[PDB]
Amino acid sequence: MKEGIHPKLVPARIICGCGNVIETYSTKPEIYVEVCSKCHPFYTGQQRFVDTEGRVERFQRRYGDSYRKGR
Amino acid sequence: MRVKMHVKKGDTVLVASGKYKGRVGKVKEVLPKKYAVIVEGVNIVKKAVRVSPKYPQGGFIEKEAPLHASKVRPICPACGKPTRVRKKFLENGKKIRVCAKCGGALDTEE
Amino acid sequence: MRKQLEEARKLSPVELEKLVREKKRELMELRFQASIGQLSQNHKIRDLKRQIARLLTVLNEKRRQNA
Amino acid sequence: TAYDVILAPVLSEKAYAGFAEGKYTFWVHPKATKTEIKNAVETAFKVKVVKVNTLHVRGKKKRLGRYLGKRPDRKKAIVQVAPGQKIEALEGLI
RNA sequence: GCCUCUAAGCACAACCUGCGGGAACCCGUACCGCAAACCGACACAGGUGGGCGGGUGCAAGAGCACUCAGGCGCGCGGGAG
RNA sequence: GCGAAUGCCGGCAUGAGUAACGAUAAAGAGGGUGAGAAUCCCUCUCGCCGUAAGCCCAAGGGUUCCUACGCAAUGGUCGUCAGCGUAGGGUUAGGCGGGACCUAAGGUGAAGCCGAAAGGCGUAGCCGAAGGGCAGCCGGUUAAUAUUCCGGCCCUUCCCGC
RNA sequence: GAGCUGGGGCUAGGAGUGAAAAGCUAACCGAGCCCGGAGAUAGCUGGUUCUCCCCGAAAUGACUUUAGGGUCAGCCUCAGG
RNA sequence: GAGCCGGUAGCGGGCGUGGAUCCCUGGAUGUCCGAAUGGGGGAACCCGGCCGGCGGGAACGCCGGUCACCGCGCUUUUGCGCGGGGGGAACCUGGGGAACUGAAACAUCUCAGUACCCAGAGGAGAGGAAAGAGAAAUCGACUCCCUGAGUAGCGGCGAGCGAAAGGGGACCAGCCUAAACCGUCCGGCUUGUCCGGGCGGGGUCGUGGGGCCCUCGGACACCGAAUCCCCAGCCUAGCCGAAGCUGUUGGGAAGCAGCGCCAGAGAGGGUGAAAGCCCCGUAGGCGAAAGGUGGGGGGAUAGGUGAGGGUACCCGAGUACCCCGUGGUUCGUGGAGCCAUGGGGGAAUCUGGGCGGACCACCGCCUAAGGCUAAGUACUCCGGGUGACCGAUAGCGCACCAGUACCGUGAGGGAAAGGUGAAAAGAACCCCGGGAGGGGAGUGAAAUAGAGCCUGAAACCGUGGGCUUACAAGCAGUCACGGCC
Repeated sequence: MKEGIHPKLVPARIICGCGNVIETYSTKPEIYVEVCSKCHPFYTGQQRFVDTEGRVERFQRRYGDSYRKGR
Repeated sequence: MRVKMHVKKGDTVLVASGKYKGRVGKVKEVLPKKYAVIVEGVNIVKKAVRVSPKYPQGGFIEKEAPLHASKVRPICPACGKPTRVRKKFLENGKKIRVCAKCGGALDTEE
Repeated sequence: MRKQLEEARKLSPVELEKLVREKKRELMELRFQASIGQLSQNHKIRDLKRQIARLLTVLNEKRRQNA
Repeated sequence: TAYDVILAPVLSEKAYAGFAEGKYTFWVHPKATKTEIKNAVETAFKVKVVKVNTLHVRGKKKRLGRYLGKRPDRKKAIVQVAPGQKIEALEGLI
């Protein structure tokens, strides 16, 4: 793998699709989307000490950088 | 009739067979007991060469099979060997004994 | 030739070394023989080989334990 | 290991005449560097190894009852004398 | 390969050059090989890369006809017809 | 516990001793060897190639090539002939070629970018060509192979010295 | 010449290429080939074995994306009554 | 225990009761390829750098020790010293993850989270000490079996798919870490008092840890290999070891006859035809070792567990919780909760906080957003034993020089052939012949048992004998009759 997260994975699956509502408002399902998909976050950087990077993942990011920021 | 024999180049008789008259257990194989008695063969009216004499015909025909052999005999013919009781230091001495007895004893006779 | 076993035990570095060497030459010779004596030869082959072999097993053993 | 021993005389007819004239042919460990060859030759027969050529030949074609085979491999190479010495026994005998 | 400077050693034993002396291993070749040995399940008249393709004759020339060397006479025969 | 499934496996007949022997480039004679030779060997007539059925290099084949025997099998028959069977023996090069050197397309791949994993992509360096480059040729000798063996002639690079 | 051609490589079978008819893609690729889901499905046909003894069918009803198939009904066979 | 140079005789040669062949355990180099790793490379082959050596020294050439790559920890210094990786019939975990066919169509649905590609751990992994269950006031880790219902239920509610607590059974340890509180510390930034990094006390188990006061307290608990010592269990070799001879037809004999024998061992095979005493080192019992595996039983090694109330609180993980997109769950979309995450929001210290009745008011339940292995079910490469399991076209295709022949470009495909005889005694020599092969002679119990040579039947082809046949149209046959023999 070359695309996980850094602070804890997110490179992951997903099965999706749909139908149509009405439901408890006049009707039953409406179903027919056996489809599959992806699902992910972002990337950014700062500095060890006068040279660096970041990489990571969104949120866990903000936390993190704050953290190793503490040092 | 395995990695474990009966009588060896020792001597004895034949029960059911053609001779009974016991004798020279010339030699015996480790698996098929295959052993020679110097009693009961043929001539093979052999070759046409000089391999067998310039006028070729196998000589002593005797390779004895059956195990009905009447194995060993002390002052007691038709028998079956025992084992030992040692009595001595490092005393295998799996002599041949029961009724009369015969040990082979590396002296006077095989 | 447990005897051989004996002198065996006996020699050590240099000795065993050059000794087994020479010997091996000897057998070599036999090799050239592959065409003359023959009959009685058989043995020189099987055994001589064996003996030399031993020679080896030996240096192995001794300088083995050595280092 | 490390035991110079490496050959089988060239008991080959043709080759005989060469032996006769001043060089001799043999078979040896399928690998003897040509230099390995001058060395074996020299230290071995107390000769003066002058030039050695190398040829190989496998044994293709030997039927065996129900199944068949070919043969292993025979290594041939030749080395000349220098004056006309050594290989005495070999040569004189035949 | 010729030059062409760093390192840098050289420059005291580096490179160009004469002579003498010493060396220089591995695998490969045989025969088939425009083909009964290579490709078509076969001694299958199919295909397959470059090398002159002898001579005489024809305006010309690897087409033509007889042929030079060299190579064949195609692998079942005879018989009327 | 079985005709029967154009069934399954293995025998076996049937055409049928007609079809067919692989090219319309032809043979014929004489002697010879042999157990037997239209069908092997020598030799004398004659046809077909010849720019090819001729020489050669390389590819691919890989035994076989030769010498001695041998044929029951195999050749679309024959056959004492062979590439057949059996045994032995047969090919070697500082200067032929290939590598001990060079890169192409192109493959690999320290690093780099990359994926849910297995990968994708890829500089550098490398591997990769009868393409680059590199020191001989002719005459002789074996059943056999050679600018490799012999010899005559012209070299080649690296090593120690000087 | 948009030529012909040897050797070296790069693209491939829902994708390759494709001077494009659906062309070719290890000899008959309109969607490669071996193995695998697999013994798919197979109201369609083939076939569906010892002897003897009783009886003896229907080859129509009804609705069915069914209509040379079925579910319930009529005719049959064996057991109780 | 006295023969052996495998399967191979044969040649031509040998070593051994001063334990030879050989059965197991440790050995010893251990050609070259192969994850390959010193370099390259169409594997099983050609390159080279360092130190050692031998050669006519050096340039040539070998034996030699040598010289990837990765992450990992240490001396980050120049880094020296650990680990991986590569496989494996089937079982294992996760990672991704499909049409058929059914629903007599077919799109939700279905085969299924199956087939299948991958990574990876093992000898078994997996799960595994309750933000659990369940509703009575109980249960009490996890895994595997039977029962639980095929009901509760899941849905073009259609084809279908289909629970869980409990109950019964087996198998029964429960332990740990940051939890900043504290101290000490080493580094700090900067100075004072935060954070970072050590060792601790706490190092939570069913919730308390700790800091303050006092009541404390001075010998049993052993590891999920804690660990070590032996009965080590097997591995492969052991050993004994029950009782008959005579006769007899017989190529035979163990049969058929006479008596005589054994049995905590009338399981079997084997010896020229059907033997409890002829063969088997078996069921009868006993056998054992200086090597390679521990549940035992035991010890010792025992890291580390093991109090009482008071008091202002600091104290197990950044994310629960909430919205939308989705997975799992017996739910297919839903009045649909719990756990699981992808997005945006984004906190509480045990008056905390999720979990039972969507959701509200209640009682109850548990204490999560770190970590540890046992043991009871799986599997079958391999060893052993058994079979109203098979006979060489069934059996693994495969009973023995078949995963090989052979077809295919590679992938891949993938046969046939077992049984001469009691034992070789298996064919001297003579006779036709180029041979083959055929006639004799000897084998012999048979050879119409003769080298594919057991038993060897059907098809079809042959040689001989009876009847039969040329004015005749019939699948067949067949009822009668006469002529043949």
